[PDB]
Amino acid sequence: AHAFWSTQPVPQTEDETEKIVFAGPMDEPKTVADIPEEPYPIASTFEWWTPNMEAADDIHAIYELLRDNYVEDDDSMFRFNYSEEFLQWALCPPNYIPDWHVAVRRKADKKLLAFIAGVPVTLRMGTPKYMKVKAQERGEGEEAAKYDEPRHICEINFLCVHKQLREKRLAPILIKEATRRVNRTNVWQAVYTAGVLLPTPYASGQYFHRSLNPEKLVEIRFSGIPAQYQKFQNPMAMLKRNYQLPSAPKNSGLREMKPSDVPQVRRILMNYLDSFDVGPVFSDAEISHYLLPRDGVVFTYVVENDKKVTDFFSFYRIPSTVIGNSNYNLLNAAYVHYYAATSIPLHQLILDLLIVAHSRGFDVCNMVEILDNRSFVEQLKFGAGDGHLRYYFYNWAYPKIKPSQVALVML
Ligand SMILES: CCCCCCCCCCCCCC(=O)SCCNC(=O)CCNC(=O)[C@H](O)C(C)(C)COP(=O)(O)OP(=O)(O)OC[C@H]1O[C@@H](n2cnc3c(N)ncnc32)[C@H](O)[C@@H]1OP(=O)(O)O
Repeated sequence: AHAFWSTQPVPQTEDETEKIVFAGPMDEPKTVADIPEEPYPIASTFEWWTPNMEAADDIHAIYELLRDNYVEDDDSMFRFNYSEEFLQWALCPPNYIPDWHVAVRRKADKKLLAFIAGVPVTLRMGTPKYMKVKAQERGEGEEAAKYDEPRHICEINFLCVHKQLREKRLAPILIKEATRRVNRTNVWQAVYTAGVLLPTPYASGQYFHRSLNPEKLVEIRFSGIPAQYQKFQNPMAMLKRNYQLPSAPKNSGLREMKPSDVPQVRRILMNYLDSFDVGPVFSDAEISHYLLPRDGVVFTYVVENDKKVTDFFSFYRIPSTVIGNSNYNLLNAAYVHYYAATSIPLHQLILDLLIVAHSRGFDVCNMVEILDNRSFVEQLKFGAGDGHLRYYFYNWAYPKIKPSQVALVML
């Protein structure tokens, strides 16, 4: 019984979602004129605040809110610690809209208490290929193709309410106010992810994790000793051997991506992403923004053969605070980002990612089974995680799809 989500333009049940066969909007059309001009009222001790993401002190305030109050694991042993440089990167892509970053602060002391972020993305979100096949059989190809044009929508992330203000219905008001500012911009759909189940995902993918420093991961209780290893005299020793990696990449031609690589990377990435049912469309400027190496934030390598870029991979860094371990205070996680392989098997491309990440000091490589990520899980010794990432749209009916038909990486 969802007091807020039952009022919203999202499919309300799995049964409803299972019956959706065409993509399109949920709400009847509205105009900007239909949308309230003023921010929603809130308690007189609080005020709305739009952070200036180009101000180091505002980024620092957001940083500290998220550091202390953002996503924790179920046992409260790890908490995301997105860096300030990461936040400026994720929040300020090309043509970002400052007003879509919505915060609540306390009037008296100006303390930041809650936050939600939206950024523009151009997303292909038309009817899935297989549903189009079936629709053509029924003579409904026109209906199924109606919304194939890429759409300029909002991607929502970083929803966060201070631990002190939880379960006080602040999150719905934040979501409503974000929806209002986005609607006032003449944007009517959003895409978001969450590790929890809400009404109603169009896709869900399990997390997988590739141990790079298994001794640390066991010590901090990220991982355990698999039971099969208890047959050994020194299980940890054999675990370290199992996960051992070469010290250098195996692909001749691998090097860091350069600005001059952007056009070729854009071409091979878009060729790949275009084969998925849901996926972003990136300009040169967005490829540069999201993939050019940034110290401590995003790491991107290309394979060059005969003076042509034929493959690339990227990963980004999010450390987690380790809560209450005597020997470690941080978990250094690399997350598989976008990639594209044309000259080599994908598992060989991602093996070099693991090797590079290990050599740059990362403890674990994480991913969700979107893109073709599932296809190399066994080959490269990823293990299944406890968590799933659910993909949602706001104001968009969408048929259920497998995560392997999703090509949008969420930071
Ligand atoms: C066109 C433009 C549209 C733009 C908007 C598109 C939609 C965007 C939607 C948001 C996309 C976010 C994507 C991310 O960032 S996902 C990550 C979310 N953040 C965290 O998990 C950080 C740690 N947790 C918190 O900060 C709080 O617990 C949050 C803020 C999550 C809830 O605060 P609190 O614990 O103080 O609760 P409340 O009393 O204020 O509110 C209770 C209501 O909140 C619903 N709830 C709980 N968790 C989530 C969740 N993750 N997405 C959506 N709704 C959620 C819940 O079902 C209930 O509604 P209902 O069950 O009564 O109906």
